[PDB]
Parts: sequence; C-alpha cells; structure tokens
Amino acid sequence: MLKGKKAVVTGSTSGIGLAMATELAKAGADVVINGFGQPEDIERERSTLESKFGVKAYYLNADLSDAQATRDFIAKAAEALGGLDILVNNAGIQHTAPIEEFPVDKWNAIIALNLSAVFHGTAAALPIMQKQGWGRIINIASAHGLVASVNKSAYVAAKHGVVGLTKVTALENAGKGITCNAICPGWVRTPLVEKQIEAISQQKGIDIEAAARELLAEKQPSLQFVTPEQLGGAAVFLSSAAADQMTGTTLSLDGGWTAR
Amino acid sequence: MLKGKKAVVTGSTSGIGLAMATELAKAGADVVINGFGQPEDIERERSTLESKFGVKAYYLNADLSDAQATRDFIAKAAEALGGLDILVNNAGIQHTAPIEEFPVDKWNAIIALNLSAVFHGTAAALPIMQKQGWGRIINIASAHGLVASVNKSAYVAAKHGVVGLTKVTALENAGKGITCNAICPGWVRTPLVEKQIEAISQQKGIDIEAAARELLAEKQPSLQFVTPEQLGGAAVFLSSAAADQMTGTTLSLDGGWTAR
Amino acid sequence: MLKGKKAVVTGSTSGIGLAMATELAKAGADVVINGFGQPEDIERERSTLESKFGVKAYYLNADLSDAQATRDFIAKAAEALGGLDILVNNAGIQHTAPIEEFPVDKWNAIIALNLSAVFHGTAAALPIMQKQGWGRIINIASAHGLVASVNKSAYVAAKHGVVGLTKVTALENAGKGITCNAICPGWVRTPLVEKQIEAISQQKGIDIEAAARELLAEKQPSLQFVTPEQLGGAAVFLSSAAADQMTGTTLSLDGGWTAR
Amino acid sequence: MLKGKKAVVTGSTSGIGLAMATELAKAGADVVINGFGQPEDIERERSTLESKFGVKAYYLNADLSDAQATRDFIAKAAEALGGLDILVNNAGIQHTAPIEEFPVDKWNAIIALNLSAVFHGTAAALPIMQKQGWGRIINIASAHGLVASVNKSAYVAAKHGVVGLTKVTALENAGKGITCNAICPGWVRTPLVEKQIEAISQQKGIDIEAAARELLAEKQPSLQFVTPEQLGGAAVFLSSAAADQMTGTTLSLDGGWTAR
Ligand SMILES: NC(=O)c1ccc[n+]([C@@H]2O[C@H](COP(=O)([O-])OP(=O)(O)OC[C@H]3O[C@@H](n4cnc5c(N)ncnc54)[C@H](O)[C@@H]3O)[C@@H](O)[C@H]2O)c1
Ligand SMILES: NC(=O)c1ccc[n+]([C@@H]2O[C@H](COP(=O)([O-])OP(=O)(O)OC[C@H]3O[C@@H](n4cnc5c(N)ncnc54)[C@H](O)[C@@H]3O)[C@@H](O)[C@H]2O)c1
Ligand SMILES: NC(=O)c1ccc[n+]([C@@H]2O[C@H](COP(=O)([O-])OP(=O)(O)OC[C@H]3O[C@@H](n4cnc5c(N)ncnc54)[C@H](O)[C@@H]3O)[C@@H](O)[C@H]2O)c1
Ligand SMILES: NC(=O)c1ccc[n+]([C@@H]2O[C@H](COP(=O)([O-])OP(=O)(O)OC[C@H]3O[C@@H](n4cnc5c(N)ncnc54)[C@H](O)[C@@H]3O)[C@@H](O)[C@H]2O)c1
Ligand SMILES: CC(C(=O)O)C(=O)O
Ligand SMILES: CC(C(=O)O)C(=O)O
Ligand SMILES: CC(C(=O)O)C(=O)O
Ligand SMILES: CC(C(=O)O)C(=O)O
Ligand SMILES: [Cl-]
Ligand SMILES: [Cl-]
Ligand SMILES: [Cl-]
Ligand SMILES: [Cl-]
Ligand code: NA
Ligand code: NA
Ligand code: NA
Ligand code: NA
Ligand code: NA
Ligand code: NA
Ligand code: NA
Ligand code: NA
Ligand code: NA
Ligand code: NA
Repeated sequence: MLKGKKAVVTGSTSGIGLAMATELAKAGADVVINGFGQPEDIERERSTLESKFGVKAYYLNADLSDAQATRDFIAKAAEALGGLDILVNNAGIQHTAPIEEFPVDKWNAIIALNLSAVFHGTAAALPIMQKQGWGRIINIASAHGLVASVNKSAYVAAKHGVVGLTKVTALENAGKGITCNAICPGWVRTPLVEKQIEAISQQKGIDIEAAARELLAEKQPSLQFVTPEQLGGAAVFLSSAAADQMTGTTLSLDGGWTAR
Repeated sequence: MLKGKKAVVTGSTSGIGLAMATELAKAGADVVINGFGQPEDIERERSTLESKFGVKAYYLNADLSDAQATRDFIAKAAEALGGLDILVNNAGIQHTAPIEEFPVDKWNAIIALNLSAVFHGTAAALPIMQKQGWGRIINIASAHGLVASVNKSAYVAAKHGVVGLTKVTALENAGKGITCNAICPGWVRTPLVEKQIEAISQQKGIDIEAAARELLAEKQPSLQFVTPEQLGGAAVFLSSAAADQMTGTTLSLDGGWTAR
Repeated sequence: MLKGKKAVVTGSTSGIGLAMATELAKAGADVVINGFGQPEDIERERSTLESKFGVKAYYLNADLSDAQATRDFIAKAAEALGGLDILVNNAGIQHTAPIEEFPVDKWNAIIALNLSAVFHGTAAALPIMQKQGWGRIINIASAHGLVASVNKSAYVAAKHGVVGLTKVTALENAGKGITCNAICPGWVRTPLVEKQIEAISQQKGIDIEAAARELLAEKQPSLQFVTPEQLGGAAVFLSSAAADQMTGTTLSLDGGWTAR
Repeated sequence: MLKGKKAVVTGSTSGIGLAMATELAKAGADVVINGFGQPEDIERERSTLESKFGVKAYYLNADLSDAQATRDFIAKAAEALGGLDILVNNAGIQHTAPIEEFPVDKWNAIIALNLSAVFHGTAAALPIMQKQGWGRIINIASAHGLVASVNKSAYVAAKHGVVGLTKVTALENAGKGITCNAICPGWVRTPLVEKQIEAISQQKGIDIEAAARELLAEKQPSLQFVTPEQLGGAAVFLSSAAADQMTGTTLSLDGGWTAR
C-alpha cells in the first residue's frame, strides 16, 4: 500500500502512464495526471480515479517539451498534492526514419520530451524529496535505453540518455531516502506501437494482427506484449520498502528482448 | 499472494535464503528448505515456517556441489511438495585471494556450487514447469555478476556465468509461462560478508563496525546494507503476475553499486 | 596506413581531437580540423600537419552546437577534402553541479554539442559514405556513456545517448562497408580535466598533482591517465581493415574504470 | 611490431587461434602453439611459422581441460620461450541442446576448457608478467559472453564467466604494466561454426551456403562473417602501446550482434 503518498505521472492520459496513475491510485496514492487528449476523456479519467479508488486526483496540462513549463508543472503538482513523494517521468513520443532522413525537428522534439523533460522534472522534484528524506523517481526508459534498432536514432539516443540520467540521479541522492530507477519495457500495445504495427501491415501487405505477431517475433522472445497493468505493478514495487536499496538501475520487462 | 504455490530455496538455512523461504511462506507457498547448519536450528526453522505461516515446509539436506545430488534434491523436493512452481537457486560461497594465490580447490568449489548447481537444479526443475505451463526460476547472482572486484576471480566468474545462464534459461522457455531472472545484490550483512568485515577490521586495525562502514563506502553509494527481507520481497515480486513478461534479466538491489 | 583517406575531426584544436588529427595525418590521411582557440595556434596546427606529414589539412570554424552549422560544416569539409571517409565526432564540453543546481543553459549546451552534433554530423556524412561503400564514423563517448558519476547529469546523459546513437548508426549501415563505433575514454589530462583537478585541489586544500592523483584513484584502477596519443592509435585501429566487422560497439580505454 | 615478444596461444592448431599465432609471428613474436589435430599438419604449422616469419615456434600438446596440465603447459611454454609476454587464452568448444537435455559431461567439459582453463593459465602466467612489469592476457570470449542464445547454456555461462574473470585479472594487475581484455567475436567460419551450419542445413532442408546465410541473418546484422585474420589484428592491437590503458574490457568484433 502507498496510502497517503503523493504521486505525479507525466503523460498519464493514455497508454502506460494511464495504467501507472491507476495502479498508484489503487494502492492509495493521490495522483496528478498530465498529457494531451480529449477533455471529456481526461476529466472522466480524473474523476473516476477519485470515485473508484477514493483518492484525490488533479489534471495539470503542460507541454513538457518546454523546460520552464515542466519545472512550473512540478511546482503546481506539488501545490495540488501538498507534497510530492513519487514522480513517474513517463511522457514520450516515437518517430521512425533512417538517420540521414530523420527530421531535425523530430530529433529535437524526441530529445526535448523523452530526455530533457526527465531532467527538468527531476530537478524540480528533488528539493521536495530531499527536504522530506523520502522519494521515488521512476523514469520510463525502454529496451531502447539498453540496445538499439534501426530507424530509431533519436529515440534510442534519448532513452540511453534517460538510463544515464537515472544513474546520476540515484548516485547524487544515495542514502537520502530517495531512489531513482528506470523501467525499460519491451513492446506494449499502446498508440505509440499501434502506429508501427499499421506501418508494418502496409509495408508487408498483411492484416493488423499478423503485423503485430511479426513485430513481436522480431524482438520479443515471449511472443507476447508487455501490459500497462504489469508496468504499473512494477512501479508499485519500486515504490515499496523492499526497493529501498534498489537505486540507479534498470528494471526490464521485455519478454526476453535484452537477454539475446 | 502465492497461495498454494510450491517453492524450493537452496541454501535457505542462513542469510538471504532463509529470508527467501520466510517471505515465500508468508505469501502462502509451501517451501522446501536446504543447507548446512545445526540440526536443532534447522528443525526449528522448518517447524516455525509451518506454525507461523500455516504452510507445509520440508528440509532436504543435499550438498549441491555434487551434480547428481542436486538433480536428486530437485526430484525429492518436487515429490515432497506435490509439484514445483518456484525455484530459488541461492546457495553459494565466497573465498578471497589474488588469482595466482587462489586455491584450485576453492575455484572448483565456487564454480561447482555457485554456477554448476544452478545449471543442474534448473535442468531438473524445468520439465516439471514445462508440463504445467507455469514457473519461476529465481537465481541469486550478485553485483559481481555484472562487475568485478579484486581477489574474487572464482566468484565473479561464477556469478557472471549465472547471469548468462539465467538469459539462456529465459530464452529457451520464452512464452511457456516460465520466467528466469537473476537477483543481483550488493552487500547484505550475512556470515558470508561478516567474514570479510572481520578480515578488513584486522587488516586496518579498526573495530568491526568501522570496518563494515569502510566495506560499504568502497562499493555501495547508499552506505546502507541491502537486507534479506528486501531480497525476499524482490523474489515475491518476481513470482507475481506483474512479472509475467520480466524474463532473462537482472534485478539489482545494490544501493547504487552498479550505477557507477 | 590510411594513405589517401579523407578525415574530419571535430574539436581538433585541443586535447584528444588534436591527437586524433595528428595520428590520422601521420597514417597518411588528409584532415579537416575544427574548434575554437587562438588563430595563430590553429594555423600553426594546420600548416604543421601538412609540413610534418605530407598531407593536406584544412581548418573549418563551425560552432557545432548549431545544427545547421554542423550540417554545413560537413558539406564544406567534404568539398575541401574531395570526399569523406572517416568522421571523428569528438568535440565536447563538461560542467559539474548536482541536478537541482545544474544550469538549464549548460544542460542545453552539453546536449547540443555532446549529443545532437554527433547526430547532425553523422546525418550529413552518411550519404557520402553510402554512395562510396566505405566509411568510418568514430564517436568519442566516455566511460560516462556506460556508467555515471555524481554532478554530471547532462554529460552522462549525453554520452549514454552517443553510445545509443552509435549502435543505431551501425545497425542502419550494417554490411554497407561503413562502421560506427564509440571510443569511451577514462580520464585523459586535457583542459576539460585540468579544470576538475583544480576544483578538487581547492576543495581539498592540496597541490595540483596530489589532486590529479586523487582524481585517478577515485575512478581509474591503473592510477595512470589515458593519453591522447593512445586514443589516436585506437582510432587508427578502428579505421583499419581488421576492424571491418567491428561495428556498433564501444572501445573502452579507461584504465579499468568500467571493469569495477 | 612486437619484435622479440614471447607469445602463447592455446588452441592454435585450427581456426581463430591459428590466425592468432600467425599474426603474432608476422609481428615478430616468438610463439608457442597448442591443440589437437593431425601431427603432420601441426609440425608443418610450427615449422612454417619459423620459415615464413623468421621467429621461433614450439608446439606443446596439453589437454587444457586438466588444471594441472594447463599450469604445467604454461611453465613449459615459458621455459621454451625464455619468458612469457602475451598469453592468448583461446582454446574452446561448443555443444548445443536445451538445458534439460544438455549432457552433464558436456557442461563439465565446456566449463573446464572454456572457463577454468582461462583461470589456470592466467594464474600460472601472472607471476612471470608481474616480475617483468609487462604483460598481455587476451582472453577469447564471444558475443555469448555478453548476451545469450537458446541451446547454449554451458557455453554462454562459460563465456560470461570469462568476461568476469578478465575484469578481475585486470583489476588485480592494474598499473603493473599488465592488461587483460576479452575479444568477443560474433560468427567466424571455423569448424566450431561449420558444425552448426550443417545442423541447420539438415533441419531446414537447404544447402550449406543458404544455411550459412540464415545463420548470419539471425544474429549478425552485417551479414558477413568475422575473419580469423581480423581477430589476429585485434590481438596485435591489444598487444600495442596504444592499448596500455585498455584493461578489463571487451572488444567486440561481431558485425553489430550486440548493438541490437
Ligand atoms: N509502448 C511501448 O512499447 C513502449 C516501450 C518502451 C518504452 N515506452 C515508453 O513508455 C512511455 C509511454 O508511452 P506509451 O506507449 O504509453 O505511449 P502513448 O502514446 O500511448 O502515451 C504518451 C503519453 O504522453 C503524452 N504526451 C505526449 N507528448 C507530450 C508532451 N509534449 N507533454 C506532455 N505529455 C505528452 C500523451 O498525451 C500520452 O499521455 C514513453 O516514454 C515511451 O517512450 C513505450
Ligand atoms: N551477502 C551478500 O552480500 C551477497 C551479495 C550478493 C550475492 N550473494 C549471494 O547470496 C547467496 C546467499 O548468500 P548469503 O550471503 O546468504 O550467505 P550465507 O553464508 O549466510 O548462506 C549460504 C547458504 O548456502 C548454504 N550452502 C553452502 N554450501 C552449500 C552446499 N554445498 N550445498 C547446499 N547448501 C550450501 C549454507 O548452508 C547457507 O544456507 C549466495 O549465492 C551469495 O553468493 C550474497
Ligand atoms: N579528457 C577526458 O578525460 C575525457 C574523457 C572521456 C571523454 N572525453 C571526451 O573527449 C572529447 C574531447 O575532449 P577533450 O578532453 O579533448 O577536451 P578539450 O577541451 O581539450 O577539447 C575540446 C575540443 O572541442 C572544441 N569545441 C568546444 N566547443 C565546441 C563547439 N561548440 N563547436 C566546435 N568545437 C567545439 C574545443 O575548441 C576543443 O577543440 C569530448 O567529447 C569529451 O567529452 C574526454
Ligand atoms: N567461431 C566462432 O564463431 C566463435 C565465435 C566466438 C568465440 N569463439 C571462440 O573462439 C575460440 C576458438 O574457436 P574456433 O572457432 O577457432 O574453434 P576451432 O574448433 O576451429 O579451434 C579450437 C581450437 O582449440 C583446440 N582445443 C579443443 N579442445 C582442447 C583442449 N581440451 N585442450 C587444448 N586445445 C583444445 C582445438 O584443437 C583447436 O586448436 C573458442 O574459445 C571459441 O569459443 C568462436
Ligand atoms: C519498443 C518501442 C519502444 O521502445 O518504445 C519502440 O521501439 O517503439
Ligand atoms: C558483495 C558480496 C557478494 O557479491 O556476494 C561479496 O563481494 O562478497
Ligand atoms: C572522465 C571525464 C569524462 O568523462 O570526460 C569526466 O568525467 O569529466
Ligand atoms: C557465435 C558462436 C560462438 O559464440 O562461438 C556460437 O554461438 O557458436
Ligand atoms: Cl534492428
Ligand atoms: Cl576492486
Ligand atoms: Cl560518483
Ligand atoms: Cl536465440
Ligand atoms: Na506523503
Ligand atoms: Na524539455
Ligand atoms: Na501449485
Ligand atoms: Na554442482
Ligand atoms: Na561499474
Ligand atoms: Na578516399
Ligand atoms: Na547540435
Ligand atoms: Na620479451
Ligand atoms: Na581446466
Ligand atoms: Na542484445
């Protein structure tokens, strides 16, 4: 249980982050959610976190590609919650092209969100965690923070950067009651992956499900997707006392991707 | 909860393995324990697992440096339990000396227990897990399965070997309902470490506690020991559904050792 | 020998890059040099590459923190040389502070030079290498592309990013006659390190040389600096036929830093 | 040049080790060769090292699965050469089967040769290198010292062990003029691989060359074999002064295998 904890999840209006926020609320944490989407859907998400799980939930819209807006988001989140105990740096985007064709603005947008926002969000959260002597920073990296694939230069660079940044954060705060770790998923069937499944299905002249199977066979030896729910369980474990001496490391849920 | 699971923990009469067995029993698993020590202490351990936690517990004495005895141990364990769902390959030993002074019999004894027993125990358990379509093999490696220190050639080689073997096990059994992962602890204050603390305290002319502090400062940025209880929580997480797609990987609880 | 090769070295007016350019010229390559410094020193560097080693050398001033200026640099370099066979992405900077005190403009400046310039320079070079069916991209990462230290968040993140980017580059160009690898130095006594040695000497109240010794003892088990000359030899090896199937990897010259 | 160096190559009657011995002799080192094969072929190998390259060469038959015979081999090699400057621990074997079917005697034979012989050979060589203040120990690991594949439990465990052991060796001897590094090849078309190519060709009902292509496509993004000659060049580089601060690390020549 994380009863009375105060949690922030970036990019929690979809996908993995939505499951992060749900599992943390189900464990008893109050939660700040964040991200884009349809306003009616976001408010139903917010209000149902409260009505299902009996916690407080707040939605703060911030485009975390802007540094100042990320730092201001953290301050607003902490004010809403009355503190900040668990920060999940989750928001991220993907774009695929070979390096020489890779758009300079997509490189800049993936580095800004997928790497720099993790730095700015961490910097703004740390003093709150340091003054209270307890904290969790849970960065959502990827198998692509440890290995590469073709056509994903910006994303692999950003995610490797998040793994490095996670290690620094942990070393700087070692013994202070604060841990920092990176969850590194393999394929999870969210919209970020569905786009790639569709691009495959068109490239190969096959249906969507045969395309999902080929996606998995290429990288993920279990031939099964990792689920958002499993990922939210991993974050609940990282938040637990058993994980008090787990810091500066990666937690790979990837169906065997990085074992080969 | 792991209610009704059937677990085996090698080297569970002391240290980390004793905490493994306790936490698994507290989660509801029946447990086979194993290892050396004083018979009165071992039977009190067995019987109190049952009387505290309401599970069945069995002690099977096997010296796991013998291959056949390890394979026969697994069969006897499975017969006792009526199955075998979770295998914790934990038993291990340490010896410190520079390579050119390192005793050939201590190299052979550390490779036999710390590496080969993990192979023989896995081989004997696998067909039971494959026929039922579910399993957990949890190997206790070390930070020394990922990095090295001086004077620990056999142990670092064995533990690196266990990390490799964990990856193979996971790949061969990917998608079958069986996962295999390696818990990689930093310093944990058990008798295996207390001996090194004492050797330090004599080398340096200092008390035991100043020696423990120097041990930690050299390797473990948190300056705190990892606890057996924390480690048993990590094994309970690896045994959970959230970890169904966590396979072939290492889970480092090391206070930041391997982040630097 | 690399007789008739055409090489580009970013940040080759000092330090490691100057030795890169020297060793490549001594192997027979024509060389483009780049970086800041005193104009008289830069022209003496250029002209002495030619007069000592009998190659052609060109100095192209570009601030590689600007993306367009990096891409325009590569085109100008290729025009100067009449081709582009070996690209050494070396220019980089350092800044030390804890995360919550780390200046947002220094994060942006280290990501721009130490990571994004490697991407833009690679993107501009690749089509030249792809059309000729031969190439070397040699990225200068760091031990800090594989592990972390305190107070170096931007730099560790950038260098991890360069290791990821090196892997992508290599995978996208596998079998085309082009390799991409990352040289990962430990401490090398250049101005980037001398500043840290001086900061230590002031923190500790000791002379500069005792400070250099403490720098080395903390991280580098050999207790000796890696030299720029050794690093230029590593790049000459990466450029050789023996390294035709060495791609997507790191080459650590770090006195044992990353072995522990 | 390695003029006047004294080198030992285990398992140098075939494959990679034969190329190791050739390249070292071509650089000017005297060489001890070792391994099984037809006596006429071994003596022609020995004598042609001398007659082509003008060095001294000696053949010492030792089965390095025996610890004492490995230690006695090193002493005999050093007596032959009048010293011992470069030790290449290369001899190794492979066997493929799933873990539960993997023969206990093949596990023991792969651990004995592929791991323990590297320990015994290193232990016997070290005091000779320590007394002279210079040495190279070059261990031939594999991509399978860093990642796994199915059906190769003993070999992946042994090779991971060699990577760990390489790190210890380097740390214990850091700053003494002795380095220890692991060359980690991807696929190299020697008899050890030809057997696997043939097993594939039968499994799939295809010719030998289509089977070699499928072997490469599964693991090695360049779609080209690494050559023994390239590997001997890597060992000649590790033996050079440029590599004086390269210690405790892996040098991957694997066509991109471990980048993904
Ligand atoms: N899906 C996978 O297979 C997979 C695998 C490994 C890692 N990841 C990572 O998991 C994380 C979540 O991805 P997902 O798959 O759930 O994707 P998703 O697209 O379903 O969700 C992305 C979330 O981030 C938000 N977001 C996007 N741009 C933003 C911005 N500028 N500011 C604030 N919020 C922004 C979106 O609104 C959404 O809430 C990402 O960091 C991604 O890199 C995903
Ligand atoms: N303590 C640490 O800091 C630390 C750190 C990393 C990894 N480890 C690993 O954790 C595991 C447990 O170690 P620990 O610290 O709890 O040590 P411990 O000495 O307290 O316990 C070792 C257990 O193994 C048993 N054992 C020893 N030889 C055996 C044999 N031949 N057959 C069967 N059982 C045998 C012992 O009786 C005991 O039950 C080992 O694999 C060790 O390598 C420990
Ligand atoms: N010195 C070390 O211990 C060490 C260790 C590991 C990695 N590195 C890396 O080695 C590389 C070279 O560093 P060094 O130690 O030789 O440092 P240095 O300071 O001596 O040289 C830096 C070079 O980069 C140039 N440069 C700086 N900003 C630039 C810009 N915006 N555009 C173009 N050129 C620019 C400088 O003018 C100079 O030529 C860097 O990537 C650094 O991160 C150094
Ligand atoms: N070929 C590859 O693709 C590949 C890839 C990665 C690593 N490796 C490693 O490279 C090394 C050399 O393998 P190779 O492919 O050249 O194989 P190879 O079979 O062609 O040569 C093996 C050499 O070891 C000798 N040898 C075998 N058993 C021995 C024993 N008990 N004592 C002494 N010598 C013995 C053989 O006689 C022969 O000289 C091995 O360590 C292997 O694991 C090979
Ligand atoms: C696996 C998935 C990710 O890393 O986010 C991707 O490659 O897009
Ligand atoms: C940390 C502890 C271990 O790895 O078991 C040791 O080095 O003895
Ligand atoms: C070692 C040196 C570097 O990585 O550039 C530094 O930490 O500054
Ligand atoms: C690649 C080759 C090796 O590692 O020796 C093999 O897997 O057999
Ligand atoms: Cl790929
Ligand atoms: Cl050490
Ligand atoms: Cl540090
Ligand atoms: Cl495989
Ligand atoms: Na709280
Ligand atoms: Na940002
Ligand atoms: Na059961
Ligand atoms: Na055994
Ligand atoms: Na390390
Ligand atoms: Na040319
Ligand atoms: Na740039
Ligand atoms: Na000599
Ligand atoms: Na042996
Ligand atoms: Na991999």
